[PDB]
Amino acid sequence: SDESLAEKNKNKLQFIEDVTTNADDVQRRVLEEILSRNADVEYLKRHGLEGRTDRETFKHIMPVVTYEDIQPEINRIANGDKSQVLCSNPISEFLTSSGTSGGERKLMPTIEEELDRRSLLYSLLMPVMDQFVPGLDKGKGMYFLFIKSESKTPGGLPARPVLTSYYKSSHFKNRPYDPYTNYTSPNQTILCSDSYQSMYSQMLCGLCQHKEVLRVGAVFASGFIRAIKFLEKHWPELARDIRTGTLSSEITDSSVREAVGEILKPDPKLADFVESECRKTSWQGIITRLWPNTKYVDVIVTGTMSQYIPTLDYYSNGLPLVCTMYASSECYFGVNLRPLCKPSEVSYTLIPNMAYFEFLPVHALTEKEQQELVDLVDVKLGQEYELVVTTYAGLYRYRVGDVLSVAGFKNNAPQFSFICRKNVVLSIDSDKTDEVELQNAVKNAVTHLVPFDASLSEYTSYADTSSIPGHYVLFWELCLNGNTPIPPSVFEDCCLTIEESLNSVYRQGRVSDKSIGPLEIKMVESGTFDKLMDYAISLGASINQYKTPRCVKFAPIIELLNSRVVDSYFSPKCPKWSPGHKQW
Ligand SMILES: Nc1ncnc2c1ncn2[C@@H]1O[C@H](COP(=O)(O)O)[C@@H](O)[C@H]1O
Ligand SMILES: N[C@@H](CC(=O)O)C(=O)O
Repeated sequence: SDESLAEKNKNKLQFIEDVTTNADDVQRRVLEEILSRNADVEYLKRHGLEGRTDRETFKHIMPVVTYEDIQPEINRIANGDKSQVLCSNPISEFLTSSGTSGGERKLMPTIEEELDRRSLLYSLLMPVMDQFVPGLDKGKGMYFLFIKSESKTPGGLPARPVLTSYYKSSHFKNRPYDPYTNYTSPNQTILCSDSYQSMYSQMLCGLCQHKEVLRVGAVFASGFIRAIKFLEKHWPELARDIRTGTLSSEITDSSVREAVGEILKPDPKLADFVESECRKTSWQGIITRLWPNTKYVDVIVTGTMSQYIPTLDYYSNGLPLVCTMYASSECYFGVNLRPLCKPSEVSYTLIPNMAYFEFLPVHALTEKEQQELVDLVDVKLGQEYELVVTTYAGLYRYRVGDVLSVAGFKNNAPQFSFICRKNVVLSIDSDKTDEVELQNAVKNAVTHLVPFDASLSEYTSYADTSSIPGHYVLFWELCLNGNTPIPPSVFEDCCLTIEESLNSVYRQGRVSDKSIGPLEIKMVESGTFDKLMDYAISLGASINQYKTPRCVKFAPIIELLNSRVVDSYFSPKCPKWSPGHKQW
């Protein structure tokens, strides 16, 4: 009912007013519920909390921790320990973060109840959007949503990404009819494990229902960009399927054929229209030509995903880019209460019911620093902080690694601009390669130069999004001391050795999802890195302190390096990758 839908949106917005006005009390309540329910868990008992639930004692007694500090407990649960180690409720599965430890996905513990809080945060998005963009219940959203590979821990618990867990749960698969969660993609196309068949069937269904589409997107800008490239490579086949009403024989999955069969019908006029738009040389504005009622593009373009804004604006002819929420494997965090703001102005209001949030000011932690972490309501405007979380699933004062800046307040709840996940230097899609992983990968690769009496004088890197999929680029300046020229096969083996030493999310991107392309090494002229040092010296840097940065994001410096390239080489094949931790 239209009236019941209006009342539901009003009650969700009233909830936002209530919890942002009473933010500190909700924060205190959440911590009290976590600490009383888990009072008898081994982790709290061994730290001497003795069933105490007050914030003051919690901050004084409990250490602020990294993943590595609690990895013994996590691995014990992963290996079959069913006792109350971190949580009183049984750990239902591990949500495998894109963030890594030892080059492997971090295993974030979860409990079945956490799905309720993920659904609560999702339930706030459309009531917020509907204030600014009315009438979205009268059509469909064309979202490209994907499941990823799954594995089992040695103790039998599933280990899978948070979104794969969510789409496979009854909270999504058997969700009730909501005209605001009415998507062009049937559940069976999303839950298809074959990524090619999932993408093809979702793109075909999106085209079949094109006039009903009022918004388009994916969780990541990179994912949506990949869907547009898929249409670029497969539109003649997709239009043929529309014209004939027969689904491509390459879609062998029976659940996908059945779901597509309910949408796909012979439509030569639509096939003519799809072909006429896709055949055009320029794909500028192709989203608004095929999906003409699209109001906005809904994709995360904050953080590293901001690198995709020009590509998205090109395909959409400048439609609004909407960043709706901020979340992780360990905890769903907040919502953008200004979804029509510019990408550079996005701030996320953390919802105080999700977890107990603390903030480390940023300008090994001392006892004073740990005890004096700033509470959610006490953060200061314009100041930067590291996010620290205490969840219902066994994380106590866990450092997420995200650096946030206070942009403003919604009643007493702060609104944060996302700055960065600490130490991440390269990212194309969900891959988050840090400086240590890259350095060690380059160090493994340069061993191939040693038999040629050659060495790597200097290097840097950048995330190249000029191709789809995007790829990592390393700039190398070589020092040759021998008489045997280095052949291209050796540089190609350097490319592959780098890839083999990068983390499992990067290798998964190459092997499983095809979300990252082959890594490239670009050899630069001699004196190129000394020319970069001359820029730094002109801007105040000393010769005795300057270090060539491991990574560069600033376009004019990438252009400078790109102008000095002598030759380039690519990894000739994918690196190795298999689901789960190698240890298992
Ligand atoms: N809206 C967002 N904007 C920027 N970065 C985000 C956003 N949502 C998630 N992330 C990043 O992704 C991390 C979670 O990755 P994962 O655990 O793989 O879901 C967060 O801690 C952030 O570093
Ligand atoms: N967290 C995201 C990305 C990833 O883990 O690779 C997902 O659940 O799909």
